[PDB]
Amino acid sequence: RGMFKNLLKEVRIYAQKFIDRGKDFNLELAIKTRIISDGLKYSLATGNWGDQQARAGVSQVLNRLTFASTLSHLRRLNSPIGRDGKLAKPRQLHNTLWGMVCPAETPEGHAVGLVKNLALMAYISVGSQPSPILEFLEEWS
Amino acid sequence: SGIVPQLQNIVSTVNLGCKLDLKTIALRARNAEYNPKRFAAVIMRIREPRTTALIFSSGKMVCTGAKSEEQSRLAARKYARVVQKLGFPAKFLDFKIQNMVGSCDVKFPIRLEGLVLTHQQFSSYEPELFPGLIYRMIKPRIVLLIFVSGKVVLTGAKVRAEIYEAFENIYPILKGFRK
Amino acid sequence: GYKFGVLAKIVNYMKTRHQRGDTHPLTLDEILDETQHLDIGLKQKQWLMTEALVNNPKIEVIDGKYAFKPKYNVR
Amino acid sequence: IVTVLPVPPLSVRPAVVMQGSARNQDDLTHKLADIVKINNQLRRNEQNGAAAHVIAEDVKLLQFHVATMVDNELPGLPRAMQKSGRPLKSLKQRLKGKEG
Amino acid sequence: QAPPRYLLKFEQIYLSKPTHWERDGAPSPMMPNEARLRNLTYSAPLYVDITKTVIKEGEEQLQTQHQKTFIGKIPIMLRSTYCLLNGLTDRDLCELNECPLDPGGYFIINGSEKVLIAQEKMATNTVYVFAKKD
Amino acid sequence: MAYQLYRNTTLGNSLQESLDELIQSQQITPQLALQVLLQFDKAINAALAQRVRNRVNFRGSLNTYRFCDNVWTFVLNDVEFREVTELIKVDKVKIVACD
Amino acid sequence: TVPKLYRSVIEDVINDVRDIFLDDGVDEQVLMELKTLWENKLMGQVEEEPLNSEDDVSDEEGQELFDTENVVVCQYDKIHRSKNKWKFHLKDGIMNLNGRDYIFSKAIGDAEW
Amino acid sequence: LSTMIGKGTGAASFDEFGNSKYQNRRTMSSSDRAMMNAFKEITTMADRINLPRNIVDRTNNLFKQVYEQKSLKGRANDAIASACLYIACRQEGVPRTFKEICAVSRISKKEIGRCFKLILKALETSVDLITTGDFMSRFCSNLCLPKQVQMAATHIARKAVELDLVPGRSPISVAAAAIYMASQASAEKRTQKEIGDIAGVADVTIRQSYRLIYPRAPDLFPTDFKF
Amino acid sequence: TNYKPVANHQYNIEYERKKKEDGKRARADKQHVLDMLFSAFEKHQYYNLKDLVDITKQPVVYLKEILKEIGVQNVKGIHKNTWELKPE
Repeated sequence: RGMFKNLLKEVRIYAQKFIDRGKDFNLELAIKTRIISDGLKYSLATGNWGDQQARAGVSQVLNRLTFASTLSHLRRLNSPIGRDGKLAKPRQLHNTLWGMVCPAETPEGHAVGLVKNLALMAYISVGSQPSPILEFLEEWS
Repeated sequence: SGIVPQLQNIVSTVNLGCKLDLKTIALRARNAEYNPKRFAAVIMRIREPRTTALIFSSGKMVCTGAKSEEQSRLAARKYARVVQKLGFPAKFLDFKIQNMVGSCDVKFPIRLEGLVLTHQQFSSYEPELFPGLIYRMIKPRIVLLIFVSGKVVLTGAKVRAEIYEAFENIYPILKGFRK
Repeated sequence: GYKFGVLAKIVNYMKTRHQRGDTHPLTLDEILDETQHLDIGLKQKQWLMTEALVNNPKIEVIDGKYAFKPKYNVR
Repeated sequence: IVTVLPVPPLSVRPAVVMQGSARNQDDLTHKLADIVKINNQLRRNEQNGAAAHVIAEDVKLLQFHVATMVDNELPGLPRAMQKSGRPLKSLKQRLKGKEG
Repeated sequence: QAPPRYLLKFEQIYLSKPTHWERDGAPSPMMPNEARLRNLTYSAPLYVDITKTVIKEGEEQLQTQHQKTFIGKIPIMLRSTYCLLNGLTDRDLCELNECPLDPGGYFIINGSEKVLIAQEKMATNTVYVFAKKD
Repeated sequence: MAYQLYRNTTLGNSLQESLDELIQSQQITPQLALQVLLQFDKAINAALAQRVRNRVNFRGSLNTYRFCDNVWTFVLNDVEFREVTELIKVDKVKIVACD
Repeated sequence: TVPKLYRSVIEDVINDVRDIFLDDGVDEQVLMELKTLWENKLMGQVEEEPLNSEDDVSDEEGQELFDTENVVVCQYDKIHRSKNKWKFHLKDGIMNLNGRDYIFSKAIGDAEW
Repeated sequence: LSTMIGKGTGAASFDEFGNSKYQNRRTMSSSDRAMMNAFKEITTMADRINLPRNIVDRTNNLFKQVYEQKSLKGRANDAIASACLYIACRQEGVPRTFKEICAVSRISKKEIGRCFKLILKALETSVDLITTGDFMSRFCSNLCLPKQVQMAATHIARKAVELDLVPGRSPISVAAAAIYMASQASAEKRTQKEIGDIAGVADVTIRQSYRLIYPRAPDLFPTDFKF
Repeated sequence: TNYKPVANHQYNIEYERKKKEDGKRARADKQHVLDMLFSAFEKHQYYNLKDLVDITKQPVVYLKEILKEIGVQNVKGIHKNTWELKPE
């Protein structure tokens, strides 16, 4: 979304620069293919989640050491609570993590309780438009 | 060689030595065409030499289309007579030939790819720009247009002997690449 | 436009007339003859008489007529 | 109050390697190049004679650059940074703290 | 704006299988193992139809349906439906020099196997009441 | 203050002679005659531009050609006007054109 | 056909000059009188300075002076050069061929020099 | 050697009208600005036809040599840019046609031709003459044709070049003619319009090459093709 | 069918075609351009140089040379230093 906004801003500047002089413009050269192809690459490569103060360490090199390591790295979560902060409450195992997240799986050290990975039976809901439920409820009383 | 090139046009610039009114010439000359929105000069043709020339307000004549140097000289003299017949004190000063074009046929096809392979420092051949090879040697100031059909065009010369010597210095080179 | 365009065509004409050596002053109508301004307005006439030809430092009032000022200029 | 700025030697701010032909310099060297550029611009503009507001904004800019050469972590002014992030390592960032 | 008025409107988004373009410019399907060994980026080119409507203040609204234009590449997550390894048998996976027991779900960028860890935040659009004890 | 091309025709000559006859009787001022010529030129230009929807062809040989301030002054000898309804033979024509 | 176009031209003329006649105070009647008259009239030289050594390098200059022959009044859109000929593209124009008034909207022609 | 002044964190740097009073002056000479804009144009031009970055870096090398040669100031930097792109595509043995560069550039074919002529005259380098076999792989692959069609078309093109049926014909025309040869002999078939779309040569030029290459057809084909 | 090899862009060939018949601005005589500039001055007091070039339809350097004699630059801090068509 942010990068498509950037692309639209860029093609707007190009179209203005060749419309103030008073002629038509070719659409093929107008769209900079550099933007989308490079920024997603940059963000997945570096792990910095923005156009370079944003979130860091979102993307990691996959842990090909054993098959269990690969699975546990792919099914991992991550809390944004500042890992160096000398807190106590958010790191504790909470009652609602029953079958949601493994109670045993936790890294050692400064990230104890901030990093955790899914249990065997935990499907994260991917999303749905609420329009059918809304019109369904509108049909009823 | 047995073949000499034949000229088609000779560009000669001469100075009348006096300022002229282009609008007055356009209103009074017999074969006048002057459009300020297209170009800064007035064009003039005549048919018996079959030659074209153009005039700037600076007083300078550029003539092209002649078949010989004497032909260009007579054409420039006739154009000077025409422009002085309109009431302007035109003279005939510092006459000089600046370019000549000749054309010839060698009557055999040429492998141009080999010619640019052995003369890459002098030749440039790109089919997508122009189908004929451009050749640019050093001690002549001349560019040659060698084509697959055998037609060879000489352009850039100052004198006629330049045309001959630039022909017979490339003819033995061109002989080795006969199809 | 109107009332503000003819004054330039008066002043450049009288300047060029002075450049020809015509030091003698000229009346309003005499200047209006060759400046193709015969249809000029009466309010423009009185505006030229009372403000436009006295405020400039190049116009001299000689015996009721109007002329150049070569004395103020350097010659 | 400082009126002459002591440039450190090449030992304090040396040039690093990369693949080789880069010869990247220290952040102090880059900021001191900026300092010399702004100081030369001010010194020529003193008798070239721009407006008073031009001299005021330029001496304020040189104030900011000398300050961020000395102290960078201070509140208020924006941090002086290289191209593409990486806020440059001033003298506070070289003396104080764990890796100082 | 300039008077003539140009309006660009975007439309249906096409995505193709991941391709690689070599020095001569030959588009070919790119293996995931080919992406790992050559340090390539597994990505697919993305296409959009754009309608360009013209206005010249003389009722000549004749838009051009400018067809599928190339705007970038999205890095493809392996073994998703929009990947080359989607719905492949074990024999075809072994013929492609890719492990049939490989779980997938990870991108290839510069040949490095990059994975996104699920971040987590407080839920949007829902009201909380907290008691700040200070 | 217009194109002023149709004045040197038979129609323009007839109108100019008629205006001369009115001027010699002191019926109208010459300024009115010039205004009438101007309006006639505009009217004939508009009528030719609008109401004419036919095509003609011609062939010939050129001897002298001329251009001065967007005005052509061609001459043509041995001219054959060819049209789908009639063919006309004429020894010499002079062509004038402006824009 | 051509006389009907002439009557249309006369109608446009008498329609277009009413505002001028009311503007300058000229009475209407003169217009009608004008139309009546308008309907009645038709129906080794080493010293190169002298150039007098050559003569008879010109044709007759009276062709433009006479204007007795057919004069074609027209307008041009594009005229193009082809090393031999002039390509013609003409919009609406008029002729006077042997007294008869001809008319056209488009014309394609060529000429040789 | 420079530094960028970023956005202020604290509000103490803001003036009464905002504007933060401290921003990057970004002078960096004129010539460096021109080189930076040119490199941006080269990257966004070469990404459109998906060139590898080695050709981009070679293009930048040629552009820097030309810009420091100081002979082509009278022409638009974009013309020198696309000319250097053509030179770098030529020098890697993977040449593109002029029309392919013109498609991804704002510049006419005349200007790029003249600029290429002035680059070869000025920088004093020699480039290899194009052969038909360089374009064959790109044309077949972009037309989505299999390997046997590729080999047959390349053999047809090289045989037509060496046997001399086509004096002075452009290699692009006979290359697309070999494409049409290999296309109109198998299950898959390609129309003249598609060939002109992928090659840039006009359909008349394809018919000219067709009608001139059509005699002696089995000799141009390879040993086996499965007719 | 993306980035199809084309000898000249459609916008480019239309613009280059349109620069043939509109023509370059011919250098005119001084009296006509003076009449044009004072007639334009009658409409409005101030003008921008690019607007004067468009209305008068004359070469920039020539129009600048003519108006240097009679017009004069006055500084305006609101947008830029512009010209005055008034002789005084």
